[PDB]
This record gives sequence, C-alpha cells and structure tokens, in this order.
Amino acid sequence: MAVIADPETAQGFRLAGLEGYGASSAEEAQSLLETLVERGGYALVAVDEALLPDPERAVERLMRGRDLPVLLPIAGLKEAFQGHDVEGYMRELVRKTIGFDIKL
Amino acid sequence: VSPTRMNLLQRRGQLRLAQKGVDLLKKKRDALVAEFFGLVREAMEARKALDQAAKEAYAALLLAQAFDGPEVVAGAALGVPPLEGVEAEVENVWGSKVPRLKATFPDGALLSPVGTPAYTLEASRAFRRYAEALIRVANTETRLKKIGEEIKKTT
Amino acid sequence: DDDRTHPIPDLTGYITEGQIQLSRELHRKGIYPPIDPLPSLSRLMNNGVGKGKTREDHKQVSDQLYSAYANGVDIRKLVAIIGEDALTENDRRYLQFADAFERFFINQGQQNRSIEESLQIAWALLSMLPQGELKRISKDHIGKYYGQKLEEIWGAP
Amino acid sequence: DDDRTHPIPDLTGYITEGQIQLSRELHRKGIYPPIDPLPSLSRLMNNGVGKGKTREDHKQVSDQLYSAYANGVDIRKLVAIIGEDALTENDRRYLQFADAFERFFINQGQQNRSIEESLQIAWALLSMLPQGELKRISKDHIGKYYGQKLEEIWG
Amino acid sequence: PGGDMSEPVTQSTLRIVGAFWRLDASLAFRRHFPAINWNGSYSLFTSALDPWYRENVAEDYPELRDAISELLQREAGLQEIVQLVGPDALQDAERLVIEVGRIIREDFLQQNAYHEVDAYCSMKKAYGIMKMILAFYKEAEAAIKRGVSIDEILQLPVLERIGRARYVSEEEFPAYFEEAMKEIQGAFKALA
Amino acid sequence: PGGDMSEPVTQSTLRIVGAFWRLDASLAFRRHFPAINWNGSYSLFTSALDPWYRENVAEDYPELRDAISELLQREAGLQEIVQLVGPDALQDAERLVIEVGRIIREDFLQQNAYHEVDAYCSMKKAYGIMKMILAFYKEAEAAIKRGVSIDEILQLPVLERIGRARYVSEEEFPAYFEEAMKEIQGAFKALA
Amino acid sequence: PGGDMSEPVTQSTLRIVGAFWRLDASLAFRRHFPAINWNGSYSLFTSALDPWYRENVAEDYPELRDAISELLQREAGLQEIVQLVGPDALQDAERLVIEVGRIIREDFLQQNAYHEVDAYCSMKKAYGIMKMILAFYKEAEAAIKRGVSIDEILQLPVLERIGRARYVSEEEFPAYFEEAMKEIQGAFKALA
Repeated sequence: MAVIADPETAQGFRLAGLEGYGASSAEEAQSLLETLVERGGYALVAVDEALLPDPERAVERLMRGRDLPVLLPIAGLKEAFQGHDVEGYMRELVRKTIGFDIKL
Repeated sequence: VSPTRMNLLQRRGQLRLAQKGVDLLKKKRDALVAEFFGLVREAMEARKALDQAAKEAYAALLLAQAFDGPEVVAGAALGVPPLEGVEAEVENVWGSKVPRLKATFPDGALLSPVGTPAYTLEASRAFRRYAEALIRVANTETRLKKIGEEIKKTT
Repeated sequence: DDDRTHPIPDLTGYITEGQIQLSRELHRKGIYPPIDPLPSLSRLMNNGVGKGKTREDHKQVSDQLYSAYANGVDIRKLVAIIGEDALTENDRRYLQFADAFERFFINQGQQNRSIEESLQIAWALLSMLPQGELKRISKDHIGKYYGQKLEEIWGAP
Repeated sequence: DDDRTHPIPDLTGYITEGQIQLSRELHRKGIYPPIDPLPSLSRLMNNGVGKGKTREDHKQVSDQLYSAYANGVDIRKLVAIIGEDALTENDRRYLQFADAFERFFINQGQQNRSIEESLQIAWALLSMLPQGELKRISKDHIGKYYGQKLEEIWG
Repeated sequence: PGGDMSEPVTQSTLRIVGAFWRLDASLAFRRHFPAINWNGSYSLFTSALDPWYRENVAEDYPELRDAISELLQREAGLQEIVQLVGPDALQDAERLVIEVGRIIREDFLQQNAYHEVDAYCSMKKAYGIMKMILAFYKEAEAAIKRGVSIDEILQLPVLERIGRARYVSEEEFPAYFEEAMKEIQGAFKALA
Repeated sequence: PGGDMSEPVTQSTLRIVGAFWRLDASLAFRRHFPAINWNGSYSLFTSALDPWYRENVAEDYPELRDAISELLQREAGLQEIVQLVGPDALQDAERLVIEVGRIIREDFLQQNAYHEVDAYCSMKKAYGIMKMILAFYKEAEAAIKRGVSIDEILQLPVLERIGRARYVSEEEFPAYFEEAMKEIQGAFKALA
Repeated sequence: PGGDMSEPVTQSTLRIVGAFWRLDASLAFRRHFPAINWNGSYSLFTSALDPWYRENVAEDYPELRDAISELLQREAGLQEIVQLVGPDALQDAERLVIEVGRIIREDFLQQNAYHEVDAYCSMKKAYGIMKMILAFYKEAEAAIKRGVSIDEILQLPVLERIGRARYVSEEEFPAYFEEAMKEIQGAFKALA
C-alpha cells in the first residue's frame, strides 16, 4: 500500500515501512495517482483530503472494471491539529451513497 | 395479445403478482436500510479513532524531526524493509463479493529494532499504529458503499 | 375459472353474509380441510360470540391469530430471498408460528373438535410468541390463558 | 392482425397436418425466409425420417435444436430484467447460440441447401454447447458427429 | 376454438368427469410432451385407489407420491420470485428446490411415445425413479447443512445416472436401480 | 362490486353530485373513524359558502381552512422518504411537519360517534381547534428557527391540551380555548 | 376509431395495398411531424426501384439507405435498455449510437410542411444530408477509438451545421455541402 501527501510526512510514512510519495499540487496529485494505479500490487492508496478530496472519481477510468485499488481520503497534518468535524464528512457519505441529505 | 377470456384472467393474475412483488422488494429495502444505518455509526467511530491516532503519530514525527534532525530520521527510514501487498481476502455481503484487507505485518522482524536514536523509534511505533488504524476505516467504508448501491438497485 | 368476478359468485356476494374459501395451495400440500383463513370472512361473528354464549376471549384471540398469520406468510416469502440469518428473532418466531399453525390448527383431519379444544389449541399456538407481542389481547386473558405447551395436540396431529 | 386465434387459422390448423408460420420480428431484422421454428409443426415428420430414409441422427438433432432454441428465447426475457453482465456463463452460451442460430441457420437467402449441408450446419451449431448438455441425443451420434466449428464451413 | 377453455362444452365437461388432463400450448411449443399442465389438472380417484397401491406396488407408494406433489408445489411457489429477481438471487436451499423440480420435470414427467423403450412404463419402474429422486433430494439437503456449495452439487456424475433411467428396459431396471442407489449413497458420503 | 370506480353507476353519479365522500378500508383497519379519504374527496360548495362563512363563523375561516389543507398536503409529499428512512432520522424542519400533521389526524380528523360530547361539534369549536393548531405550528417553527432540539417540543405540556380539546362541552369550550391560547403563548417564547 | 389498427376497414385495406404509412399519436404530441412511425411502416416497392436509383441519383444510394436503416434499428434496440437503467450506465460505444440516432431523428426525418424552403426536398439534397450524417458517425467512432470523451464530441461546433442543413435552399446546397464536408474532417482532425 502507498500514500500520497505533502513531502513533510513522506519520510514519516516511510518510517513505518509503508510506501510514501510527496506532492504539492492538485494536478501533480492526479497524475501521480494515475501512475500509481496503472500498475498492480497496490491494494490501498491514501490521498490527503486537502489536495484531492474525492479520489475515486478523479481517476475512475483506470479501475472501473477492477475494484482492486482501495482509494481513501485522509486528513492532513494541518487538520490533525487545527481540528475537523467528521459529521460533515459522514453527511457527504450519506450524500453520495443515498442522496437524501437527511441525518442527525 | 389476442383478446380472449383466458388471456384476461392471466393478465389479472400477473397484476397481483406484480403488486405482491412490489411489497416484497420494499421489505427487502427496509431490511437493507436497517443494516446500513447500523454500519454508518461504526464507520464514524472508526474515522474519529483514526483522527485520534493521526494526531499523536504526526506530533511524534514532528518532534523527532525537529530535535534529532532530518538526516538521521531519513536514514532510519531507509533502514526499514518495505511491506508487501498483503492479501485482500474475499468477503460476502448480501450476496456480493468485496475485498477485506489484512492488518498482519512482520512487527519485530523490521530491521534495526533498537540502537542510538530515541525519538525516531517512538515515531515509528506511532506511525505503525496509524497504519493499523487506517485499514479498519478502509474495510468498513467499502462495505458501507457496497450496501449503498444495493439500496440504489432495490429502489 | 377461479374467477370471483363471474356472475354466480358476484350475485351471491350481494345477498350472503361472508364466505369461506378453500385454497388449492393448501390442498396440494396435504392439508385437509384446505380452508384458507385469510380471504374468509363471517359478517355476523360479532353478534354470536362473547360472554354468555361462548368463552369471553373469542374475538381477540381470533383477531390476534389472523394478524399473526398475515405476518408469518410474508416473512416466509422474504426468507427465500434474504436468508434466515438476516431476520431478527421475533421474525423467526413468526416464521415458526406460521408453520406450526398450518401443521396443527388447519390440518385437523377427520377429528371432531369442540370449541373448548379449539380455543386451547389456539392459546397454545399463541404461547410460542413472547408476552407483550400480543397487542390485540387484553392483559386479563393473557394472564389467565398464556403459557401452555403444544405437546397435548402433538399426541394426535 | 397476425392473430393465431382468428377463426380461419384456427380451423385450418384443426383440419390440416401442420403449419408453417412466418414471424414479423424475424422479417424486420432482414432474415429471409422469416420462418418461426417454434409455432411451426409437421405431423408427418416421423414417417419420412430415420434410418434408411434420410439419416439415423435426424430425429434427435431436431429435438435438441428445439430445446436449445427454447432455452435461448427464455434467457432473452431474463436479460431484459437483470442485464447480461449478471448472467452466468452457461446462460450466455445459450444466448449466443440463439444469436448464431437466427443468423446462420434460418437466414439462407436464395441458395439451395441439400439435406446433408443442413445437417452439417446443425451439428456445427450444436457444438457451441458443452457435450453434457445434449441430453436428448444418444452418445453414439455425439461420438460420431460432434466437434466441428462453424468457421470450417464458410469461405 | 383458439384454445379458449371458457367454452360451453369444456365447462359442461368439467362438472361430470372424475379426471381432467389439461394440455398446454407452451410446453407443446418447446417439444416437451405429453405437455400436461400440472397446475390446472386434477383427479378425484386418488383417495379411493390407495388400498390397491399398498397391495400391488409398495406399502409406502402414496407417501412418495405426496412428497413428489409437495415438491412440485414448492417449486411452483418459488417461480413467482424467480421472475422478479432472477434465479441466482435465491438462497442455496431454494436453488436446491428449483433444481430438483427441474430434475423431476425433465426426468420423470417427460415421456417419448416414439422411442423403443420409453413408450411404455410399468408402475414399479416409476416407483424406483421416484424413490431415486427423493433419496437424491435427501442427500442434497444433507450436503447443504454441511456447508457444501450448490454450484458443485449439480456437477456430480450421479445426475446422468438419474437422467437416463427412462431408457433402461424393464428386465434391466431391477439391477440398474440397486446400482444407482449404491452410487447415490457413495457419492454424497465421499462429497464432504 | 370490487372498489372499481369505472362502473357506470359511479360514473353517472359523479357527473351530478356536489360532494363526494370516498370511504376506504385502509383507515378502518387502523380503527380510524370516520374513515374517509381526504385526498380523494372533493366538494363544490366551498366557493359559494364563503360569504356566509366569513360573516357567521369568523372572518379568517376561509383563509384558515387553506392552512389545514396545505399542512395535510405537505406530508403527502413526504411519503416517499418515510418508508425508506425511519421517522426519527428526519431533519427537525420535516419532523415538525410530520408531528403537527399527525396530531391533526389524531385530534381533528378522527371523531368518536359513540361518545357523549364528541359526537357533535359546533363550527366555532372546530374553528378554535384549527386556530390553536396553527398557533402551535407557527410558534414551533419560530422556535426551530432558533436552533433548538425538536425533542423538547414534543414533550411540551400544551400537547395534551391539544388532545383534550375534543371532549370539552359546547358551553364550556370558550374558556378552555382562551386558557389554551394563553398557555401556548406562554410556552414557546419562555423556551429560549 | 381510437387509433385501433385491428378494425375491419384497416385490415381489409392492408391486404391490397403495396405500401403502408403508419402514423402515431405519440410523435404528433411532441410535434414531431410528419409523425410517420418508422417501426411499423413498410413498402414493397423498394427492390424494384433500385436500378432507377443507381443511375438517376447515385451508384451508392441503397448502401446509404441500408446504413441508416441499421442505425435506426440499433437505436430502437438500445431504447429497450436506456429508459429504465440510465443513459450514463452505457458505454460510449452505445451513447454515440444514441446521439447519432437523435441527430437522424431530429435533423433528417423531421420536415416542416409550412416552412418557406423545408416544405420541398429534392433527392440529391437528402442524399447529401445522408452522406454528411454517415461521415460524422464514422469520424466520431474513430475519435472514440482514439479515447476521447463523448462530451467533447457533442459540444463540437460542427454539429450545428447538420442541424441547420435542411433549411438551406436548393440553390445554396451544392456549395454548403462541400464546406460542411470539409469542416467535419477538419474539426475531427483538430480534435485531440
């Protein structure tokens, strides 16, 4: 499994034995993501939410017949201290799953 | 359709069959929604646990980079072996196949377990806890989405 | 032609007080008499049952039996799609209740049953449901009749 | 009005010894002659076929073709409900059998096919199914004739 | 006329006959003869002939006949779900009922009048076929509770033994029945 | 004969009557009486009775009736989401509509013909009930605009004052109506 | 009466006539005149007139006519899939067919009898429109095989040339046709 995030945390993610790439911009992120998925063996890909919140639709052309790469949006280092409420993210999940936008 | 009495009776039977199938499908949809709204809560809990782990892992990484230095941390990072593409074993939800990831990685078999640095190995432990936390979120979220398209199909 | 819109069934329904309908599906499965409880109706029931002319718990027991069988026959259909494990516990109780009902209550064979024996069997069948699920029946009769096992009729199905 | 229950076709079918029924759906697709094999019938088929008359395998091949085409037509209604991507491979085999049948066996144009050519084409079409699916044909005829591919005949 | 069963003569015949064998055009189209519509047929002499059947065929023949009828009824009931959600959406224990009903329909009910051996069938041959099918159904339902997938159950070679018991001659059937029952016993015990 | 409205008798009757009170057994199954369908019924005397209404009953009555009609209509547009998602999971802005429409169905539409005082209701009593229900809905929406939970609204003591309005005597009603108006005015802007 | 094509007058006529132009009310509702239903209509004079078409119009006219007939048939086939599954669930190899079918339906088959120019159409103008539509289809298929998204093709400005083509007068058409033919190839080569 590989992750894509800022270059500051790439060394930390390689510290745990994982595969780590650094990125600094959105189009860099999408190009890197398609180069990531065009080869196999990479079951899980983590993409920071500050640069690409919705990764499975940015690159959907290359896996629509193959559900092997599990893409995942993760919170960055800045959000880890400045805080973020998961309720909005879960409401968005309710949106692109069933779409009635009704939840408390 | 040729107009006969027998054909009229057959069509009247088919109307009842469709009207009963509608209610049966509605019951199936309710049964699916019941599990969906139970799974979403566990997804939320997993996400907040992941955030909590990320906070301490990133704090440890920042503190280790600031005080020990960047080059020593980079060398310790190159001193680790990579993990392989651990198995995505199959799993059945409501008659559909989904992958399930495995958290088993060779802990302790990673090279250089102890030595000179002090703040880097704690950051390594925090980051491997973070990696352990991430796959749980992945495994729950994929099942959540897969229940989602089943709801869509039944509707 | 099993056509309830035919003139002979239609004109009879304008003059008579309800009907008893025999079911072919119950007949093919070996159940005799194949009387289907769901489309059957008696329009003068309320003036014949009650205290002073039969046992006082007749009406609510009949309503509860009808309402429980209606749920059982649909849960049995849902089982074939979603499997037995996906149901809750009480749905499984209803699923077993429908089968026990069809096996014992309807399939009496050539036996002669008094009203007291039929009510005993009805209360024994309702006993397999948990107390408090019987919404239609008042507490006074529930405390008086609930709890008997079905092993009495099991000696002669 | 293409009505088979009209009095004239009804009495003609009751009196005569069979019928050859054309299909408008086949004619719309450009197939000539647009003969529909399922509603058609020949009562005197049993007298003029068999060993010493045409060939020993004619009668069983006809029945096997009838059953396979019926199964293909049956699958054609289920795909309209759930789609071809949810089908098993066995049902896709029957679907492609029906599609190849309508395009290569019925559709012949103005040419004059002999009986041996027709039987060769029929055996070439039955070979697209697994050998265990031919329940109506004795194993001797299968061991003698089964095996050819359709592309070996054309040019 | 036009197959319309609401004809005055057909309704007049309905009320004075002890048996009624209704033919279907749909089964005749796919060359599945004798094309008897099982759903709309009946016989009122079934209950009176039981003492003869218990004497001349077997002591448990009516039980087997009732089991076959019950299985056919269960197969008819589940067909309303197949046309709604497709055959693969069902559970394994119901796919077993569907496949057993199809086995009965293609093996026991179907008969060819122009075949050399299949044109005539004595009572004991039919009894053996019914016993064979019911034994296979019991073994198959035993296999499901042991976790065996149904996708491999239908691949067993005993189905072709069942599938061609029609064409065995009357003087060869007594050995074939005992061979096939032993095969039925062996295959499912070696299955899991 | 079977609930079909295409019979010649009902079609001929529909062309001439000024009112059409359709019954249905779906509400009788819930013991909801009177069991008329309020989305299938219609009346043609409404537009001609308005000058009498605004003089003899109250000035706002023709304008007030449309409020009840629209409030009952808005839940019919929410029926496509309630069978999918449970009622408790709805947003408070829709939970308010669901609950006020529910209390409308269970206090204003329903009536006990066997009761001593519920079997007859004068027009000013009904007018007071609709005025009081609109006061409840308007103040509840105003409180909801201030970000409060709807659970505290459902526990308000004025809710039982809503249920009890049916059984007050015809002579005794006006003081009860004034007291309910005072209580419902005190409740909502005492809550922050 | 009531658009019933099974009435005696219609059925007596169809046995004698050599052509049958069937009208449809659904096409007339959406103002798709002349509202000829192309699925139920037929003509028996097509085969005899081919030698005349080959030398008075063009040597490849029947080929173009057949090529458009297959496109209409394929569009009608996909019209069984799209309406209940969704137009975006299809692959682009079928969305292209859907869009080309829409272009054929709106720009070629449709004709305004009350326009100044569109009321009359010579054979060569129809042949030119047919050629343009088929060339656009082939180029779009090649661009799809190059891996381009369909939306950049539907937004291509050359589509407006085909839509306005039938309003071009008979005088201007031989010059309009060449420019449109050059523009189609230029736009599909300039595309990515």
